[PDB]
Amino acid sequence: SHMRGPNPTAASLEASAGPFTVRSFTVSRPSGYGAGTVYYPTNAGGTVGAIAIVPGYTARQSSIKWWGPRLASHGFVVITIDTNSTLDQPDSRSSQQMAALRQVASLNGTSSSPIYGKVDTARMGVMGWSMGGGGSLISAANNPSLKAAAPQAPWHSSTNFSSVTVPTLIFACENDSIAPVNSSALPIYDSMSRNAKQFLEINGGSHSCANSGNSNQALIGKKGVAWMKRFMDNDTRYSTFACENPNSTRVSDFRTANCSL
Repeated sequence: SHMRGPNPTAASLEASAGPFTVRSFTVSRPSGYGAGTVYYPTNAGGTVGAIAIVPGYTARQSSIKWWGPRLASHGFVVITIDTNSTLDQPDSRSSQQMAALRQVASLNGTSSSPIYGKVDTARMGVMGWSMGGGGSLISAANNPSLKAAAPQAPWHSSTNFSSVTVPTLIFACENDSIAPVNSSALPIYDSMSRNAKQFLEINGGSHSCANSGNSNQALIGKKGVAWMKRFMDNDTRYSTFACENPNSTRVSDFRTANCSL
């Protein structure tokens, strides 16, 4: 286990900001992806894990940026990327997501970089929106040593992610008409039999229901932070919040499996 920070509460995880000061920078020379912004804790008190976040088709860091400080303020290094092309497909997005985790591990060794020695490069996670969510699930299938995945409103050309052993939380948006839940997020969820998994559907949500500026940053943030802390840090203080079925009119559907209390 890698327990950092105080015992969480629902209200503290629903807050905009965790207990650590977040600083960030723009990656000078991106290696294998378009552009990156690294968010990191100054305060942590030990090495933190790293999470790479990828947007959807046509989209940029703006769509996913709110996760940077939301996670980093709880004890993570977060890299948000722009892809080489805004029109990159999920497999390319997965390659670039893993290239961003690689460059974070490089900057962990770069005496100049503000994140030298801050990363347990053995503790990494993947997130992303739509085709960047499908790319997160491809990253998890290809790299089972990843500790967690938390894609939002995912889309891929195949819904069969049966090889995934990585603890996977899928944020779904009930009224998604871009990647509908019944043909995308739910079949993807249903395919995984080998892992801790969870499915959280946002009541009334459009395809952007987990993007920067959304009307559920309390609940969605609580669940992303809790899932990453539980599985990236093996922090069982977070089992209650990671496995909980939220009592919320904001949630239209909840499913979970292999999520031990």
